[PDB]
Amino acid sequence: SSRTMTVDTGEELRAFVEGLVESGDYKTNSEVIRDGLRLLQEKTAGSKLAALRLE
Amino acid sequence: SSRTMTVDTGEELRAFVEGLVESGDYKTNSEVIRDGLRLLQEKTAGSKLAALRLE
Amino acid sequence: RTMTVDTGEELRAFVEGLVESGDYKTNSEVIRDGLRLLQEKTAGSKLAALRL
Amino acid sequence: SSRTMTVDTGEELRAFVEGLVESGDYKTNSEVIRDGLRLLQEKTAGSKLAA
Amino acid sequence: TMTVDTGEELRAFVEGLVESGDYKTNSEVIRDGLRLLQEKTAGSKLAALRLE
Amino acid sequence: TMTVDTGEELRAFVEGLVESGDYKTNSEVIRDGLRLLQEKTAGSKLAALRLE
Amino acid sequence: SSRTMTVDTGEELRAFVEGLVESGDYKTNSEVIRDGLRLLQEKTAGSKLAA
Amino acid sequence: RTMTVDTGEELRAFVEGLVESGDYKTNSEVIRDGLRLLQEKTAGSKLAALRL
Amino acid sequence: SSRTMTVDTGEELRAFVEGLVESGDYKTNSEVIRDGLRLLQEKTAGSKLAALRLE
Amino acid sequence: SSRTMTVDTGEELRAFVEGLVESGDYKTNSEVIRDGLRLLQEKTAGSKLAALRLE
Amino acid sequence: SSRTMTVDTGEELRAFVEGLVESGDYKTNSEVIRDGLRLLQEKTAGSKLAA
Amino acid sequence: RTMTVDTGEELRAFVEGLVESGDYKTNSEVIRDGLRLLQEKTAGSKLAALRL
Amino acid sequence: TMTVDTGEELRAFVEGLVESGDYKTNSEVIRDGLRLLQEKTAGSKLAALRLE
Amino acid sequence: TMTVDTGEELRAFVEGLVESGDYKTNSEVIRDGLRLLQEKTAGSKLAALRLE
Amino acid sequence: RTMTVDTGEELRAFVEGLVESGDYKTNSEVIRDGLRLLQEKTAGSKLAALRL
Amino acid sequence: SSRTMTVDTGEELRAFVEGLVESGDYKTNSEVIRDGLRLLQEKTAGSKLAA
Repeated sequence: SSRTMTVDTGEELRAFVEGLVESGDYKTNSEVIRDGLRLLQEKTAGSKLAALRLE
Repeated sequence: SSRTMTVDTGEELRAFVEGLVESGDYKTNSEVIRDGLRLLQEKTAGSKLAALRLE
Repeated sequence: RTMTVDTGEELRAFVEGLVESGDYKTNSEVIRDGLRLLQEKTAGSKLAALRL
Repeated sequence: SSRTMTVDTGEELRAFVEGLVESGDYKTNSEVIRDGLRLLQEKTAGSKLAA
Repeated sequence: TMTVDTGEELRAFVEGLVESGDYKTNSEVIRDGLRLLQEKTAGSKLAALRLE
Repeated sequence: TMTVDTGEELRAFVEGLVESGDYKTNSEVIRDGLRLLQEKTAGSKLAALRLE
Repeated sequence: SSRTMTVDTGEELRAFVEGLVESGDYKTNSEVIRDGLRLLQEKTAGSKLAA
Repeated sequence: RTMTVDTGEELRAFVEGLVESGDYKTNSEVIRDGLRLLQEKTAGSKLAALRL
Repeated sequence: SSRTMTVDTGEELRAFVEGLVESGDYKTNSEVIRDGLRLLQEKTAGSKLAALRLE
Repeated sequence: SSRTMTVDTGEELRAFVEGLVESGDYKTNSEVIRDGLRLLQEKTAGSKLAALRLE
Repeated sequence: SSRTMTVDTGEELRAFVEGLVESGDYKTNSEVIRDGLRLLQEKTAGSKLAA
Repeated sequence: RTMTVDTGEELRAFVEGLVESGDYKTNSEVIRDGLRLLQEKTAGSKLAALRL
Repeated sequence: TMTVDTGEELRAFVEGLVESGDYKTNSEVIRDGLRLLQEKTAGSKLAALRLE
Repeated sequence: TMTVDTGEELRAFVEGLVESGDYKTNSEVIRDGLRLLQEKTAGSKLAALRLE
Repeated sequence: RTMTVDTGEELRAFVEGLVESGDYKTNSEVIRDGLRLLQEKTAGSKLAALRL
Repeated sequence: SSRTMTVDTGEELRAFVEGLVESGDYKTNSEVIRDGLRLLQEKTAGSKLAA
């Protein structure tokens, strides 16, 4: 189930991620990245381009 | 400007990310992660909890 | 049945303030309410429909 | 105080949480509860009752 | 018929609703809340998922 | 604390909610309904008219 | 059965109804109650519970 | 206090079916619910704002 | 408070009005006309042209 | 095609109607009443209670 | 100036207008044009360009 | 083809101001634009669907 | 006045609009498109950012 | 290709769009307007009525 | 002025199909349209407002 | 064919792109153009014209 990767987010988006961990809304940097991916995943699923690429 | 990190996304979300690179909508895995973070960033900014934590 | 979770201190403070407001009786009630929101959001999600 | 919490979910809500972990979108049971707590937090913040 | 632990802020909310005069009894307020919850439950995407 | 006349269809609705397991007690269901009603009341334009 | 109904509104709801009649948008107390009943009827018809 | 209104037969049948469903206890409860909807709609209306 | 008028609605809209009285949702033809006027009144009030004509 | 009726609108709604004729948006009182009925007709058609009464 | 206007609608738009009159919802061709002018007036008033 | 209509003075003033703004070339162009709005609104209307 | 390269599919679109009879000339169609673009531009949040 | 009477306010609007630098030529602006009009036309309920 | 970008093959195919449809004249026109969408989305974004 | 493209943006659109890169949300000019192309792609896919 586990799987790591190393990404370049850049400094500003890294600071965004650390701020979210600092707030305690998320436990780890990975959790923040996963929440962002889940959000992008929900947007991809319901996108008209996914509905188009299906038919 | 550049800044890397290593995250655990897990297998299923990693497969989601690779599918987006495979589609050619994105060039790299980092680009996908950055797009997800930008999306989470826009949601955080306009969230009523950011407006509340401000005042 | 019971689940042991790491909420962190800040989210615990959020949970406890919901309890002291009186709108919830217990910490577990607040969590069940949060899980009901997520269950409804998950079920109605476009990704829910796509996976089926 | 504690960063750890033991919650009476009942078997059905527990089965819901374990399913999201099985689906691989969440890594741990804890991550699922935090996601639902974040939803509730945003809702209570933007509630007209909070205003 | 039914006895429920509301806590006293929720009791105050209900009594305030009766004091406004939009409601006649405490029981009317609880029925209204449950009708609200019943409508939300029925229209839930998760109730659509379970009994489409 | 509070005793309310729900009628028995409303009782069945509540018990069905407890039977689903999204809720632990009948009291939790009524609290949830009242939180729903409390949020709607507070956000009412009429509550904005009375206490803008 | 009856086309007539006697309703316990309480003084505040009664004051609301008499105000709409005073405002001239409604002619009678009855017209106000029918307007509110029409609202409830449309809501219950289009309720997901009605589906 | 009590008001005597002409609802007509069909709207009475609507009121009574709401009562037999059990979601409401009395005919007067159904009417108060209808008047609460209209009060909220009136208060939030653009014509409400214009008149003040 | 009372005030009558005689209007030409035409046949089709008259049939619409009578159908609404027949349904019992309304007691009289006047009630139907008044409900229609209240609806047109609420639309006029919140119309951007009423907001414009004000300033 | 033509068809008259005499309605009691009351004073306040009559003043509303005359104001709309005075503005020149409508030529006659009948036109105002007809516009109100068309509006109520469109609302009735798409109402869930018309969809329910159909099935 | 004039309360009367002669408009080049073309046959298709004219057929649209005569149809609304045939349907009985409008009494005259003029009433139809005023209804469309009222729509345009509301749109131009509430246009962000008008702000 | 041509239609002779009674617009009244005020609506004529509205039509003519649209022409002097330059967004429309002729009085008839403004009217055709108004009729296009009404045609689209009519076609999409719930009463359009009901009649068919 | 103005000469523009539309390409011939866009020319066909315009001529089709004139053929429907909702429009009288090709120029009317282009004016309508530019009014559409003018309204969108004015209401743009970016036009609000530049000239709030 | 196509020559159109825009009037000079509409010409100014187009040239202003080219002056902003979001657009390169006057022709690009007109194409953009026609794409806007083409999308609105296609999605029209009246285009759904004619070619559902 | 000119910018050299890595679009990848698939997005190029998307750009070129937009050009062959005739709705756009050049590959650069398609890109400017994409950048106008992003500029408008950026300017209106809640994060735009927060940063100022 | 080419994965590379040279685009006439003009200085203003170029300044817009370089600004998003300066803001650190995007790493490269290319990433910005792909983001805008993704927006256009979703819009054209879900266009009623595409249906």
